[PDB]
Amino acid sequence: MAITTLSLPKGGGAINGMGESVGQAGPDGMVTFSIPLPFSAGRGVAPALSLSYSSGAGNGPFGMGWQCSAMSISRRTQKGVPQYNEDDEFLSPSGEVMAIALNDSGFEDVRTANRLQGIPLPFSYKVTRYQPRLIQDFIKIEYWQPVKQTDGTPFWIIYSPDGQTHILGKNSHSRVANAENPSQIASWLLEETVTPTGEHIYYQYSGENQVNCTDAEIALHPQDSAQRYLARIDYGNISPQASLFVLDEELPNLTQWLFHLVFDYGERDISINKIPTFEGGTTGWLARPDMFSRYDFGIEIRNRRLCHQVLGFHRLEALNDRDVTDEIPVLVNRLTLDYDLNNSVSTLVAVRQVAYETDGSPITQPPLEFDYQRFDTGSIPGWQEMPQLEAFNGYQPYQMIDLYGEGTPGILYQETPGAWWYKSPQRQIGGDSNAVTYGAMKALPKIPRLQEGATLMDINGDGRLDWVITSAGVRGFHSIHSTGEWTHFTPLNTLPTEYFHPKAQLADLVGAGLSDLVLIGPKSVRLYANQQGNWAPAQDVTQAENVSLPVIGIDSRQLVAFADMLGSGQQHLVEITADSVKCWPNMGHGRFGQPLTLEGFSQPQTSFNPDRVFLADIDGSGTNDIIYAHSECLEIYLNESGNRFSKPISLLLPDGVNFDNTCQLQAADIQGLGIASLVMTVPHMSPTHWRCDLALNKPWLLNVMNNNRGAETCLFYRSSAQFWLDEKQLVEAAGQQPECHLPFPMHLHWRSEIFDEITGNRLTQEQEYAHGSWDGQEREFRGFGRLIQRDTDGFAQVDIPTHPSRTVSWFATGIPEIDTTLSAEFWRGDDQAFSPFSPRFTRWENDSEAGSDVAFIPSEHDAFWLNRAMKGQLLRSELYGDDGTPEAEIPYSVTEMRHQVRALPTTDATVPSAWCSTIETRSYQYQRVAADPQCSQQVVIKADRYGSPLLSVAINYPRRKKPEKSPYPDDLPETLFDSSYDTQQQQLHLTKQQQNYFHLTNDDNWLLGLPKEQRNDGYQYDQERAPANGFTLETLIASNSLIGSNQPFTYLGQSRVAYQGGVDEQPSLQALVAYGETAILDEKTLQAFVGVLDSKTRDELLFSAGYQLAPRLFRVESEPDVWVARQGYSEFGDYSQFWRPLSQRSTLLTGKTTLKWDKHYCVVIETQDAAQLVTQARYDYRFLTPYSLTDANDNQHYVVLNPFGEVIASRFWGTEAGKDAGYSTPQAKPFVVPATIEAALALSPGIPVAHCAIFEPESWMQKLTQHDVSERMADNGTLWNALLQARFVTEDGYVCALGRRRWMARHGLSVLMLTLLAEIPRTPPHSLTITTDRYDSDDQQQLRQRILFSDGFGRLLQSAQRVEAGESWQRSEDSSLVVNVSGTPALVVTDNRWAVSGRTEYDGKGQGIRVYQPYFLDDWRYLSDDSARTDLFADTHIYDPLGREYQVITAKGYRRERQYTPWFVVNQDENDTAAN
Amino acid sequence: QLFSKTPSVTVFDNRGLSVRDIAYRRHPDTPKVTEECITYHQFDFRGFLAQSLDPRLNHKEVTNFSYLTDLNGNIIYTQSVDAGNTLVLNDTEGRSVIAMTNISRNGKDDLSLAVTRTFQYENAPLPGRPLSVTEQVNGENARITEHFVYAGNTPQEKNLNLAGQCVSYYDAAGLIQTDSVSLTGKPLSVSRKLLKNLDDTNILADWQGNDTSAWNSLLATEIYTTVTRTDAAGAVLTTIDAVGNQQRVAFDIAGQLSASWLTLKGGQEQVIIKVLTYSAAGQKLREEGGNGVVTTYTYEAETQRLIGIKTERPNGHAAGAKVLQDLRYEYDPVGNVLSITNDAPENAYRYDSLYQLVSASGREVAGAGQQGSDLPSPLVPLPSDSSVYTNYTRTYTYDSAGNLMRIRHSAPATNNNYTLNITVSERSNRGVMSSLTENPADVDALFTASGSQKCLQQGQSLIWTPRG
Repeated sequence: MAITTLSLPKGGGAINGMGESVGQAGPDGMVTFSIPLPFSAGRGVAPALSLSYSSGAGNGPFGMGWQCSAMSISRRTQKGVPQYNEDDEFLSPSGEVMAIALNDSGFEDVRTANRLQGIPLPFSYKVTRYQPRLIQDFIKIEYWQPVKQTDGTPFWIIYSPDGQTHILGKNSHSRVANAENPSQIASWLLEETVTPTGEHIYYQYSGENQVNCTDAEIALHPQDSAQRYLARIDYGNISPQASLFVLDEELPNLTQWLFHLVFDYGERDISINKIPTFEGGTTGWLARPDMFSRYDFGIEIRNRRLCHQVLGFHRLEALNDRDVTDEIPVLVNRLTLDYDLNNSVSTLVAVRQVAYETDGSPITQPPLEFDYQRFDTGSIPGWQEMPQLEAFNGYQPYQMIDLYGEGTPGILYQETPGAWWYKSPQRQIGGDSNAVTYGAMKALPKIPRLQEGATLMDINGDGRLDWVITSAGVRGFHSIHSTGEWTHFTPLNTLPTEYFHPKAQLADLVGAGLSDLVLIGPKSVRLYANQQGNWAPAQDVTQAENVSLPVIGIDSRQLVAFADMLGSGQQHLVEITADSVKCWPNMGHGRFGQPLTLEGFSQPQTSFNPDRVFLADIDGSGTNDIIYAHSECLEIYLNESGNRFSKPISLLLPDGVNFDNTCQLQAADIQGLGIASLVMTVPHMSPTHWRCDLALNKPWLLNVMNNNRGAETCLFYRSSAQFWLDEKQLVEAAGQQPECHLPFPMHLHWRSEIFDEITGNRLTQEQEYAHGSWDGQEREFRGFGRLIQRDTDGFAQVDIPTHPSRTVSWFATGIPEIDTTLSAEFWRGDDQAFSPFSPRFTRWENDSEAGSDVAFIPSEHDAFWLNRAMKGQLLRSELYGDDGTPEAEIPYSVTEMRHQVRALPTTDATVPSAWCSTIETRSYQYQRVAADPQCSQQVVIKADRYGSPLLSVAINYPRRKKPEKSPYPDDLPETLFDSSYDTQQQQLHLTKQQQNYFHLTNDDNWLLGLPKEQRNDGYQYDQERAPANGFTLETLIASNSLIGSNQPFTYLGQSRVAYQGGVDEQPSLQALVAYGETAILDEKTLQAFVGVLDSKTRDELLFSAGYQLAPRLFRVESEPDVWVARQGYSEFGDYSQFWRPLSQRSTLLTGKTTLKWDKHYCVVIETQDAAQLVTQARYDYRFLTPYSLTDANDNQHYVVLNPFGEVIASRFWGTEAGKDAGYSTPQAKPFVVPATIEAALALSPGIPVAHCAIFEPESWMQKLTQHDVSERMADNGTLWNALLQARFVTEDGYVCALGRRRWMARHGLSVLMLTLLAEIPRTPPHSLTITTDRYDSDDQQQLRQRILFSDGFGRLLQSAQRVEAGESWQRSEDSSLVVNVSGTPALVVTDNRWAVSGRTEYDGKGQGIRVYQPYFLDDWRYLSDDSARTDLFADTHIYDPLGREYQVITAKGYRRERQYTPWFVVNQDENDTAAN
Repeated sequence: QLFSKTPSVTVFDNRGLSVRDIAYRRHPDTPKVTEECITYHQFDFRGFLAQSLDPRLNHKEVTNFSYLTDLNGNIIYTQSVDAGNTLVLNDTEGRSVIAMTNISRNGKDDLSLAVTRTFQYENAPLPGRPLSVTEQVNGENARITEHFVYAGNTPQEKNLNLAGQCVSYYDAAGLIQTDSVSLTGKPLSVSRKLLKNLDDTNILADWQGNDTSAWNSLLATEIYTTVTRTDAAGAVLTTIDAVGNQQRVAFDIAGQLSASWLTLKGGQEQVIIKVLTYSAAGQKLREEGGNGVVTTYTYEAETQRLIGIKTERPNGHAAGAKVLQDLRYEYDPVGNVLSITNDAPENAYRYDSLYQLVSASGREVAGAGQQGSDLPSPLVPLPSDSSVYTNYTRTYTYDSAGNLMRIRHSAPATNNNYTLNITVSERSNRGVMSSLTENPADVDALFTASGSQKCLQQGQSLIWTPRG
C-alpha cells in the first residue's frame, strides 16, 4: 500500500446495472432476491440498506413480500400477547431471544450509572449487559432503564466488534409505543450511531397522521399514534464527536449533516419530466387501496402508506465550502419505486435510477421490472367428479385427518370399535408428478376408541396427534406417531376445565397452537389455561363494559365464528346477519376491541338461511372470504384487504345438479397443492362428490424477474407435501418407515430458467430436498435432511452436448433420530476415506490459567438445546456431473465438516446460551476416479472466550499405493501409468500458523481481538507417520501429535504491527499503526550467503537493505532473534482532523509524501511528494470526484461528468518549454457532446478535447410515441396515453420489457404493438467514443471512432472500430448478412468500413466457446447471431463441469486436448489429436 | 502422420507442487520406438523448489544445480555447472544493495571474478532513487560505472517537463542528458555525450572524479542530440537528429501508418511510401514501395495463418513488368512448416514428434564447399541459369537432455558431404566444434566461470570483460 494518488483518469468502461442474480440453494428453500440501495458512501460512513423480496415475508410499505427494514430491537410476542411488566420478553434485531447476562463473579449484570460514555447524565439509569441465547458474533448489548420510571424512558445501546456503536429509541419518533399509554413501548428504532472517528449517522422517523385519511379510517382506526415510518436519514457530520449527538440538549441543524436521504410516499410530483422539489408540496403522502392492520401485541397498528420515490441530496456549497446562505443540496439521483395496485395488495412493478440534467431533463436507467403469480377470478375451471370418494361422505361415511403428517389429510373412515380405515393419498401412476389419489383403506391397532370424548386432537401442539380420553371420570390421551405408534396411555397431570357444555367453546385466543376452551358470552370473559397440553387455573376477566358483546348460538338467519376476516392470523370473533358483518379485534387475555363492521355482504332476508354460508379464505392473503349457496350457483364474496368486500362471483353448479340440505360443501387440499379446491358431496344419487380446482397456483409469488437491459427469468415453485409424496413413494418402494416428521405443507422453490433476451440461449437450474424437518416441542421448522441441485444451459447452438450438473448436500436438523440416518446416504465407492467428523459438545471455562473450553456430556435437555444450536450447520456435500461414462456415479470431489458447540452459563435456570464452531474441515479431490484422491484437512485448536483463531493446523495427506492397473484410458503411452509418481507424493505435510490479539474491551470500548502477532512454521513426514483414521482434533492435541511441542520444524515467518497510541505501541481506540513489521531472514537462510560473504559484509548488506534483528515471535526460551522489515511509516490528524492521513512513507529510506484535505476532511484536495512534485485537484462534490487536476509541471487535466457521475468528456493542456500546449482551456473553447451516434459522426476534427463518449443502456428497447402512429390509427392517442397504465411503454416512451408481452398478450390486442418495433432492431446496450490524437491547433487530428456492445448483465459482447474505406462484408437492416445468390457473405467495397473485434458466444457462466476471427463490416449496427452461427469462423473452447477446457477445437477441426487427474494432467496437440 | 500418442504430462505432490514432468519423443527414423523424457522438481520445507536438474546428468546419477533463498521470497544464491553461481541482495523496498556474477564451480566458488555491482542513492528528502552505482571490483580497481542526476521543480524544469526527471544519466560510454520533455511524456529532446575520445578504449566511461569539471576529460566534443514532438496519443509528430537528419509521419484512423518523410543529412526530406494497406487482422495486405514495386499478402481466413505473399513490378517499370516472388507455405495442423515453394522451386522438412526439425531438403548452390568459419563468393553476374544450384539433404541429432550431437549433410551432385560434431561436456552444456577438441571431458575447460567461451577458433581468444 502507498499514497492514494491524485489519479489520471482511464477514460472509459462498460455499461452497468445492479445486483442481477439470485443466490444458490439453501435449507429454507424459500424464494428471495435482493439488491443494495444505490446511494453515496460519504466519508465512508453511509447506510447499508437494500431492497429485498422474500416469499417468506409479510406485508409493508415496500409492498407485499418486499422488505427494506432498518435495524430495530423489540419485544417478543409469538407466544401471544405480552404482559407489559417485569415478565415481558424481547428479541435482538437479528431476531434472537434475549436474556439477562451473568458477570464473571457468578452474579447478574446489575448496576446503576449516572453517565453515558462518561458524559454525565442528568439522571441515573439501571443498566444491564444482555445475553442472546445463540451467538452469531459477539456484539455487545446493554439495555438502559431509568432508576425510576418518572426519569424519562428506557433505551438501548449496541457495540460492534469493530467499535461501531449504536443507540435505539431514546425519543418517541424513534420509539413504537402504545398510542393510548406510551408507557408501553414495543420497539426502539435505530436513532444514532457513532464511529471512533467521531462520525455519525442519524435516523429520522415520522408517525402516522390523518393526511389523506377518510372518515372510515378515523372511525374504525382512530388510534394510529403507535405507527412509525422512516422519513429521512442524514450523514456526513461537519463536527466530529466521540460521544453521541443525543447528548446535546438539542440536536444540531440539518446543515450540520452534509448528505441526506429523503423518503417520499407519493408526495412530490411522480412525473419524471421535472426535477423533484426538495420539499414535498401540498399533496402530503398519499393513501392506498389496501390498508392493513396488525394486532400482534394486543394493540393496534394501522398501515396507510407506501413509498414512491427516494431522493439523495448533497449540501453542495457546504461541501465546496464556498457559501453558507441558503444551503439547498442538489438531488444527485432519484430512485423511482413503481407499484401495481389492488384493493387487497400492492407490490412493485418496477424501479429505476434517475438523475437530472442542468436543463432539468430527467435521464433514466432502463428499469428493473417484476411480476408475481397472482389471484384471478376470470379463468376458473369447471367442476370435476371424485370417483375416489364419490359416495363416501354425507354424515357418517366421511371421516378425515392427516394422521400421518403427510401435509395432506387422509380419509380415516371409522364406524365402530376398530373400524379405523385410512383411505390414503397416493400418487397416481403415470403423468406429471402432480397427480394424486386416495388409495385403499388400511387397518391398524388402536384404542377401544369410545365413550371418551373421542378425537384425534393434538392436545400438546406438537403438530402430531393425540386421542382424547374424557369418559365419566376417565381422562387423558394416547399419542400416535406417523408410524401409527399409538403410545401407551397418558394421564396428563390432569386438570382440564369442567365441561359444562361445548356451547361457545373457545380455541384460538390463548395464542396460536396453544388452544384452550373458554365458555363465554355477554359481560364476562373466562380465561383459557392451556400450556403445552397442561393448564393453569381458568381465571375470570371482563373487557370494559362499553365493548360490544359477541355470543355464539342463535339460528335466526345469523352466524357467529372464531374466524379471521382480517387475516392477521387471529381467528377473531365475527358475527354475521343476512345483511352485515362485524368483527372484534383480538385483545388477548379476557379482552376484545370494539368491533369493526366489514362492508359489502348482504343476502335476501326473506330467504337467508345462515347455514348456506361457507367460511374459507380464498384469496390466500389470510382474509377469510365468504361463500353462499343458491340451489344452482355459488355466490363468492372476496375480502378487500380485510376492510370490505368485492362484487360476488356467481358460479354455476355441475349440470343438472341442485344444491340442497343434504349437500355438504367444503374446501381442502386433497390436491396436496398447497392451495385448496372446493370439494362437495350431494348425497342424493349414488355418486355424490364434486370438486372445483378454483386455484391453479398459489398467488403472491414473485415469478418473473427482468431488467430492460435483456435479463429475464421464469421461476418455479412446488409444495413440500408433493415432494414428500415423492419421498413416501420411494420409502415404500424400499419398504422403509415414514418418519419425515413435518406436519405442514410449506411451499418452496423448485426450478428456474434465465433466458438471455439477446442471444436466445438460457440457463436451467433446479433443486430438490428430502427429510423435511420440524421441532415437535418448539413447534418450528428444522430444515431438510438433504438438498440436491442440478443445472444446464439451454443452447441456440448439437455442437454443445450438455453433461448436466449434480450436487448433493447434508445439513444439521438437530434431531438425532434423523441426523444419524444421513450417514447412510453417503456415496462410498471409495472406502479408504476416513470415518466422519462428529459434533463436539464443550463448556467454556475461565480456567484460572488463561481460559479454556472443556468437552463434556450434555444432559438430555442440554443436548436438545445444543443440537438446536447446531441447527443448519453444513455437514457434507458431494459433487457430480453426468455423461455417457461409467464414472458419473463417482464424485469429482467430496467435502465434510466438523462442528463444535460452546455452552455458556445463564441467569436462565432452564437452559444455557450457546455458540457453535466449525472446528474441522476435510475434502477429497477424486476427479471422478475413486481409487486415488488427493486429500486434505484443516483444523483449529486454540480459541478464547471470544473464540479468536489462536492456533490452527492443516494437513496434506500422502498418496495411496500405486494402482494395480491403469484406471486411466488405454490411449496413454502405457509407461506413463508406471511413471507418474514421486516420493514427494508419499511425503506427508503439516502446516502450523499461530497468532494473538489485543482486547480494548472496557467501559464504552468494545474493541475485540485486534491483530497483535502472527507466526508461521511447517512440518514434513513419511507416509508411515499417518494416524489410523487420519487426524482429528483428538489426534492433533495429543502429546504424540506430529505438531506437539516435542516436534521440530522449519520456521517460515512472523508478522507484527506497532500501533501509535497511549502506551507501549499498543493500539489507540483508533488503533492507528505506527509501523508494520514482518520477518525476512533467518539463520538457516544465511547459509546461502556463506559462499560469498563474511560477518561484516553480511551485516552491512542487511542494514543497507534496511532490515534489523528483532525478537522472534512465540519464542519460548532459547530461540534466536530474526531479521525483520518494518514498513508503512505514516501520520494522521487528530479527532478534530477526523484522524485524516496527513502523510505517508513506505519506508524511512524513501522520500515522504504529504496530503491536504477539504474543510469537511472529506476530499484530498492537493498533494506533494518529498521530491516536491506537486499535484492538484478540484472536485465535483456531487460525486466527490475531481473535475480538475494539475501536475507538478502545472499541466492541467480536466474532466466533465453526467448527472449520475459518468465521465463523458475530458481534455488536458499546459507547458511546453517556452510554449503552452495541449488543447485550449475549457472556458477558452467550450463544447458539448452530441446526443447520438449520427450526431457525433456529423462532427469535424479540431475539437479542443482529449475525449468524449456516448452511451445507450436503453438501446435494447424500442422507443415508441404518438408522432407516427397517430397517422396510422388516429384513435386520438388514447392508446398512446393509456399504454403507460398498461405498462406497455414507460413514461420515457420505451417499450417496457415485460410490457411487450403484457399488452399484446393479455387480450391479444393490436398487432401494431409488434408491427411498429423492428424498424429499430433491438440493439445491444452500447457505447461510442472519440479520443483525439492531436491538439485542436493542428488541422491533422485523428479521431478514434470506436464502439462497444454488452449484454443485459455486463458481459462484453462485441466491439468495432471505424477503418479506412475498402472491401467489407455487408450487414442487412434486419441484422442479417447480406449474401450472394449462393448465400456467400456480401463482400463488397464500402466507404463506411469497420473492423469488428472481440465477438464470441458464451455460456451463462460467461465461458466463451466460439471465439470468432476478425472481420470487416459496412455498418455500426449489430450483426445477427443466426448468420454469425451460420458463417463466421471461430475456435470452440470445450469446458468440463468445473469449467475447464478439456479440449479446444480449431476453426478447422484440429484440437488441443487436456485430461485431468488428482495427481497429474495430460496434454495433447493438434497433430497428436489428428489421430482422431 | 507420426504424432499419435506423443502427449506431455505434469505430475504433482500432495501440496499440488509440480514435482515432475514428462514429454514423449519419437524420431521418424525410429517409428517403432517411443522415448519418455522426464525431469524432476524437488521441493523444500517451504513449499518451494529444492532441486531441478538436467535429465541426462540426473539419470547418470550426477547432481549439478542449486537454488537457495531467504525465508520465503526469492533466490539468494544459485549455481549450475553451466551458469556458474550467482548472488544478490535487495532492500525491504526491493532496491538492490549488491549483485555478483561470473563465479566458478572445491570448498567455495571463485569470488575473484565476481565483477561486483553496488548502488548509491537519493536520500532525504529525495524519494530514494539511485544516484549512482559502481563496479566494485573485488580486491582491484573499483570504478563508478554510472551516475544519475534527478531534477528539481524549477519553472524551467516544469516547462521542459523535466520536473524530477533523470535529467542526467552518466553511464558506460558516457552520458545522456535527458534535456527536455513534452507534456505528453514523450521527449522534447535528449542530448547524448559519448566519450572524450570514444576511440580510446582506456578512457573507461567510469565516473571517477566528483563532477564534470573532471568528467569533461571523458566526454566528447562530438556530442549529438535528438528533438521531438508527438501526438497527444504520444506517437511522433516530428523529430530532428542533430547530425542533419529529421522526421515526419502520417497515419490512418486506427493509427496505422499511411505515409512518412525523412530529412536526409543536411538536405531534403522526401516521401518513403507509395502504397500501404492492411487486413481486417490489421496485418499488411497491399503495398507499393517507393521504387514502385507492388506487394500483396494472403491468409487463411479461418486462422489468420499467412499462406503466402506475392510481389511484382508494374507495366513499363524501370526494371520491367515481372513477378518478383510468389511465396507459398505448407503446414501441419499445429502449423509446422512441411514445405515451401516460390516462383519468380521447392523445399521440404521432417520433424521428431518433439518437433526437433530432423531433416531439410531443397536447392543449394554448388561449389561453395563445406561451410566453415567463412563466407564464400557470390556468383557473379547474377545467374542467368539455374543448374548452379543442386539438391541437398541436411539432418540433425539431439540429446534427451537439452544438447545436440552431430550435424549431417550431403549435396550429393556437388559431392559436398559432412558429418560434424559439437563436443559437449560430460557434465554441462559447454560445447565446441570438434576442431577445438573432440573430447567431452576436456571441452569444459574451454569456458569462463560464467560459462562464456574462451575462443571462436583455434587461437581466436574472446576478450570477455566485466559486466560479462
